[PDB]
Amino acid sequence: TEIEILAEKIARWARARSAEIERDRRLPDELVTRLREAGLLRATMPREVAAPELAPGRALRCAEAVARGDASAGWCVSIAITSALLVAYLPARSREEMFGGGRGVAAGVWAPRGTARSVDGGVVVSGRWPFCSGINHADIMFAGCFVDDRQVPSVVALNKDELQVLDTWHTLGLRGTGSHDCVADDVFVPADRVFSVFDGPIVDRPLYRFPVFGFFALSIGAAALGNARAAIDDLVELAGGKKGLGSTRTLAERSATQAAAATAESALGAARALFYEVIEAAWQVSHDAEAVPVTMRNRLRLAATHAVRTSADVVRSMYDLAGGTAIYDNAPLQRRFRDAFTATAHFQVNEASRELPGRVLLDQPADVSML
Amino acid sequence: TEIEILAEKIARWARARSAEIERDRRLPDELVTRLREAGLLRATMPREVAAPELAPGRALRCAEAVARGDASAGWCVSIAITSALLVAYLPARSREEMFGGGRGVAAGVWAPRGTARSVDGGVVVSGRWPFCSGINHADIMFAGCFVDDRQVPSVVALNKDELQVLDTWHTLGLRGTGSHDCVADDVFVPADRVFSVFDGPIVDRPLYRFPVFGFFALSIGAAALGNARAAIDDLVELAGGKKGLGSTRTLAERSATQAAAATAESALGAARALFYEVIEAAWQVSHDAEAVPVTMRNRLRLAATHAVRTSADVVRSMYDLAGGTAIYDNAPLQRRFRDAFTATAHFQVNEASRELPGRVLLDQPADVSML
Amino acid sequence: TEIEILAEKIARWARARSAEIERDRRLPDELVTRLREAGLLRATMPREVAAPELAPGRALRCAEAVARGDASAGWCVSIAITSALLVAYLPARSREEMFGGGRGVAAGVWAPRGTARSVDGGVVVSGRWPFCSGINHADIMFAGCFVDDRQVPSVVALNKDELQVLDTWHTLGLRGTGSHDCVADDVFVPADRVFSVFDGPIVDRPLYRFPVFGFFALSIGAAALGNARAAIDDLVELAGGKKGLGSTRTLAERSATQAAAATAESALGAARALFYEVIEAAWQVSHDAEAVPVTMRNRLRLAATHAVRTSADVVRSMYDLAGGTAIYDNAPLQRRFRDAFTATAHFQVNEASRELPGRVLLDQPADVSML
Amino acid sequence: TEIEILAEKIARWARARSAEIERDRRLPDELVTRLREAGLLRATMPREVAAPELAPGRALRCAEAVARGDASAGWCVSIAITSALLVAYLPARSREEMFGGGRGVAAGVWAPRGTARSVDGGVVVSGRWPFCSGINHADIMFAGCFVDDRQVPSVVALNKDELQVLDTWHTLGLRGTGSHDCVADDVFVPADRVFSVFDGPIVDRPLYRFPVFGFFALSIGAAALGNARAAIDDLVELAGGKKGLGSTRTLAERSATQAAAATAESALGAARALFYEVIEAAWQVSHDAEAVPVTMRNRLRLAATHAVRTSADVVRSMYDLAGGTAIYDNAPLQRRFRDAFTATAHFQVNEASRELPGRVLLDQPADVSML
Ligand SMILES: Cc1cc2nc3c(=O)[nH]c(=O)nc-3n(C[C@H](O)[C@H](O)[C@H](O)COP(=O)(O)O)c2cc1C
Ligand SMILES: Cc1cc2nc3c(=O)[nH]c(=O)nc-3n(C[C@H](O)[C@H](O)[C@H](O)COP(=O)(O)O)c2cc1C
Ligand SMILES: Cc1cc2nc3c(=O)[nH]c(=O)nc-3n(C[C@H](O)[C@H](O)[C@H](O)COP(=O)(O)O)c2cc1C
Ligand SMILES: Cc1cc2nc3c(=O)[nH]c(=O)nc-3n(C[C@H](O)[C@H](O)[C@H](O)COP(=O)(O)O)c2cc1C
Repeated sequence: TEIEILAEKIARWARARSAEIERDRRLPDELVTRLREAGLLRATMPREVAAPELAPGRALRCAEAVARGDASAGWCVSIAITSALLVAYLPARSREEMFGGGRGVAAGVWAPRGTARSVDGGVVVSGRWPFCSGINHADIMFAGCFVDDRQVPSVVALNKDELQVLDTWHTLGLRGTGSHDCVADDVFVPADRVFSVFDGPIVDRPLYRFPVFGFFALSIGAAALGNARAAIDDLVELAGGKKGLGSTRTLAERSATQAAAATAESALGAARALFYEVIEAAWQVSHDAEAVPVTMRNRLRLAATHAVRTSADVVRSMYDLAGGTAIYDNAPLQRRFRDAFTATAHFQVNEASRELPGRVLLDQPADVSML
Repeated sequence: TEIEILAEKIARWARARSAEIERDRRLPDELVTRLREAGLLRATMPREVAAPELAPGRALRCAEAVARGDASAGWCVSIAITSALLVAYLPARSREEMFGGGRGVAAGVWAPRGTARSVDGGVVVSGRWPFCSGINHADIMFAGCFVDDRQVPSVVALNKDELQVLDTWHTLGLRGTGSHDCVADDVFVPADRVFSVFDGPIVDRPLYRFPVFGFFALSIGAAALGNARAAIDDLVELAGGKKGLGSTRTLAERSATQAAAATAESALGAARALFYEVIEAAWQVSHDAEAVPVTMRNRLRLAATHAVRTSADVVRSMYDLAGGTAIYDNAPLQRRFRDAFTATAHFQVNEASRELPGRVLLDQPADVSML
Repeated sequence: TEIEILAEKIARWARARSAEIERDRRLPDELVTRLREAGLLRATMPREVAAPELAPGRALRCAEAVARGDASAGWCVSIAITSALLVAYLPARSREEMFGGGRGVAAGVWAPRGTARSVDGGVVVSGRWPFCSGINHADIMFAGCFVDDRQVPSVVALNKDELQVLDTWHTLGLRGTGSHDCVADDVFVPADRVFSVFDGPIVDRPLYRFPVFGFFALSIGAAALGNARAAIDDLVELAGGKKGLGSTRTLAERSATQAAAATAESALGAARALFYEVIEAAWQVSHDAEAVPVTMRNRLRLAATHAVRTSADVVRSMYDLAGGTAIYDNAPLQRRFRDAFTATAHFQVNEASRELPGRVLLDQPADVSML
Repeated sequence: TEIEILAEKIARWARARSAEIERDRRLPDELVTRLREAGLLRATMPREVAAPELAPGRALRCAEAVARGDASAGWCVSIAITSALLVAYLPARSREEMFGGGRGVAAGVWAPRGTARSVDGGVVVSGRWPFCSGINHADIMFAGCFVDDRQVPSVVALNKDELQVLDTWHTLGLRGTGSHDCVADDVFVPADRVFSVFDGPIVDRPLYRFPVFGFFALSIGAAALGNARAAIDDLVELAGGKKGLGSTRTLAERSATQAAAATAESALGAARALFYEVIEAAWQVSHDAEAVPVTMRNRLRLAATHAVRTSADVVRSMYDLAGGTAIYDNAPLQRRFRDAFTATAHFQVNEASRELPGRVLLDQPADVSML
């Protein structure tokens, strides 16, 4: 059966375990198992490592669907399928070592907080990376660093078991993502596990032509969109039956509630429609000879930021409409709200991420290397 | 050639004549002729009357494109292709009398301000209708009215001939729409020119299964969306070279301008994407045996209203960014701003039009006869 | 010596204990003692009971200043000084029994969830009331109920020790307010501990002429306004030295941060200025023969709701500006944000509370008995 | 007779003539006479020229009251009383020649668009200044320029006589302000009529210690605030009796109208309270030995910008609520809306004018010479 069908069954499992996911700040072993068996943690790795090489719009749709069940579970998918793309940047040898025959789930932090000095055979890298989503269930972490004098950063492929995982993920929401800090202490990395994203993939097929920084941003949008849909579902369910003490008209019988529901539904539908429209436009040209153009990359970053922010606006409105119900820890809207306003802090999709795409639109000078 | 190509060429003619359109509060005869030649003022009339019977997504796209050239010209298309749908509600006799062989352009006011007495072979109708967009170049006006005792309103097909057109269209914007008041003074209308929208079309093909009230609302969305895209285009052109003669930065080099352009471009792209998504979903089920369901109709009204409101927000932001430039009558953004904030007053797509679609979403009792 | 000065000092103690306040969901005994010794938990009780009978603007300024140190502690003041007004509604006998000689701290839940049936010399009452802020440190709770089958509700003064306090206050924010649910089970209340707010106070001096429902709503605004000032203070402190990449381009040096700081500072200051302006206008006419008029009462509720919502907007903007800093449990802004978005759920100051003051502004029929 | 009472009487005369003011793009001679006789066009000139030397809060209150009657007439007072301040910067001779014995009304454009070559006796200046509000009824225009090669601009006091007034004020709103372009062509100006605002006033009394750039900005705030109050007045009066055809309600009987009326009224009241709060605080320290500090100047610019932008938001909400009524030229709200969205373009109070006051709030390096 198609992976989208699988994803939508796993969403329902994630929803059933969402209290435990939050409590333990990690996915239960058997939810991870389901996710692994459906191919969703390696969906975007290349064919050579026994992986679906799933088209980006389908993969992002899967992440959105899981996020509707539970934002943290969906985010773990987003990060796993973004990190998975970097498997296509490794020389065949190290790629086969780490992900061959269906093995390897990847985490990844882009911030180049490592310092790598070169030695015979590779480099020695040290550093501390926060926000290592999914590290609890990943084998490998792709981590950013600077090698020697070099001013353009690099990526090293690290084994989790060479790293120290620090218990730092004490957060408003997205608690189940376990995005703890990781520490490398003079870890040796063979040369064939060091690469530069800017040199581009070794596996040169359309999935890896799709803008890689765009995909990362979109994956955060997929998780936020699915979370916001769940929030509208929560409010609609509550509003039919929620009755005042004094004024007995239900929540749903208030014209303001009706206006707000309509406003939120159309704002979310708009953001989601732009999201998949720009993904498909970029997927089509990822099949062409030339690099996907700056114009197209920009459209992906515009839509991803718009999706995360619109999603936060939608969840905030649903939370506010629920009033005193939602302030309590037992209320589902509470967690959607907390998760929505943790997702907005991400650097790829915050308010500041609108400015560079504005520069591109206004035909102003712009460093678009990471667009 | 495709009618969409014709539409974009007519958009550039409308743009070139936009000052005269506004000054005269009417489209120039030559623009009407071009519009008429391309089939755009009758695009959605049935095959029988020598008309394209154009699919709704294509028709609405043409209106959007003309509105990019000039909002008033685009609105005229919008109202002509919405009124044209009612040609499918006329018995074959009156239909061929008024629209046969390629003749007849329609205007239409839905507000049932007419008062109609039954007589032998028809009715005699009186009333005054405002907002008769396009009456300057229409032959026929479909007008709402109540017949005798009835609580459900009806529609009469009137010849502009029998009508007193009053000079009342002195407005902030959409001046070229000439949406004057029309008066009927004891006008006899034969019975085969009286019908009820609620009894459904006579021509029972998919274009006329498409929700007719939803089409009306969307047509205003189309005009607003096209006008908003022109406003962004105006700002981007202005900001390239506007330097405040007090600082060392053009307008385009200010971080705030960049953020605002990106916010507006993504908000518009999202509204447009939703607009055409729901039209295509409704278009598909318009081919099915059953009437298009309330759920589908609701999405069209949700997206129509979101498109007009978002469009206004977008134009307001571009107007504001342009500062002291835009306050002057010679500035293109001034007119986009005036037009955008005339379009928002329309009853199908104002803030109040969110409430009923909200009642539908919260599964509350709702009169959805005109959804 | 001046109670405003004491409020400031107690604010800084509340801030030093804010982690413990949150952890324990109650104020530490020693902070309660400070608050008691300053007169802040009884500041608005009549002078007959050895209380300051403090003017409403001074009392509300004290609540706001405590809230700046810690929102929950300030909220406790707000609810204490609002409930304390009802001491003026008790017959002199029961008033000296419960509050004589400086004794008694009051809590109060207005919702008439109680059912009371008249028996001999009084009533017996049962019910469950949520949101009993401060019950951990109050002796008396004023609880709303319906007596027999009257349609206008009454208030019973209950001893906390006759109630069952359920552990239900598990919430996004305002954790230290310990606003648990309280249950009465066939509690007997003597008749001179039963009254109706609508019959007016026994102590007929200006403080008790000041609109009582207005005071309650304003007390929520005072806590939200103080929390919001602390959020801005938190962001300004952080923004000076939050450096991005791996070196210097601080958060404070971004145009958007500057524009956002300015927007928030003027919005808060505007809300605060309207808050104290309407309090002082109402204070003056509370000295006149007639009841404070509906027009004045209305201005109080408009200002209170504006203060709470604007405060939430401010805190949300400061939280967002702080990005990945604020998602972590050790960040001050996280708690301001959680607290700000618990305060907004309160029924006196939520978005729905705009509608009735709107009806008064539009001179529409309105039931203003609880304005 | 107190000047605030004269102002509020003159407001009703301006109201009665507002159609003529807009048609002619100038105040009628009879209105100018009333204004001149009340002392409002010279209210802030020093005592030595037979002027009230009116405290700034009283002056700005008068400007706000006139703007409520008609925004353009209020704007004319705003500009006259801001320009009048510069009479305190002239040496005693030419103050006497230009303004002595109660003569002289001043206009003023701060933009240093003039180029002044020094000669014997003074300078020769040429330039073209847009936005010369009130030039139609002013005798003198203070205009910005650079003298020789200085980097700090200067001000010349020009007689309208020696200027070409060009007919360029064709604008969305504020039409009555006749803020035309003025051209100086090799105009000789005695050294006596050349000064730098930065050297400070010659008349060193509190009114001229009050921040002069702050006063200019606030004066635009006063006009925008008065205009916004009139827009709410317009709406409330319309909404009592506006019933649609099938609305089963008036506009006032809709929940959304009520909530919006209350939102707009509190937002305006908040902006107005902050406005006069910071004026009074700045007025107090204008009596102290030192210059008014930067933190105080900053608060005036914050409040000024918040007043103009909030006023625009208020007028847009009232316009939108009025729906199809307000689109027509005969609708009072239409002109309030056009005027409100003309005033927002002013450089002292646009969105960009939030950035410098943000830099002061975040204690960032800032050029505060024109704050
Ligand atoms: C819940 C959450 C999870 C995140 N996960 C990642 C991740 O797996 N990889 C990554 O490069 N960034 C992730 N980020 C964003 C990073 O915070 C970012 O690299 C950086 O620390 C932003 O802070 P700065 O202003 O100091 O540059 C995540 C953010 C959030 C809020
Ligand atoms: C109606 C109106 C009247 C104005 N009057 C004046 C004036 O009398 N003196 C002045 O220095 N600026 C005045 N301005 C300010 C200009 O509009 C504003 O500076 C301009 O939009 C910004 O120009 P810049 O980009 O070159 O800095 C006025 C603005 C408006 C909208
Ligand atoms: C943190 C918090 C504390 C509150 N404290 C009180 C209180 O001490 N007394 C009171 O009448 N309401 C208080 N409220 C308001 C009540 O929460 C509100 O009346 C109740 O939830 C409405 O319930 P309903 O929707 O079932 O009618 C508080 C609200 C919050 C969010
Ligand atoms: C520029 C403009 C053109 C319009 N044209 C039409 C039209 O051709 N047919 C129609 O039924 N409504 C049209 N409307 C909608 C009207 O705003 C609305 O039907 C009516 O004015 C108000 O009815 P009421 O009395 O119930 O408020 C138009 C609105 C605008 C702003």
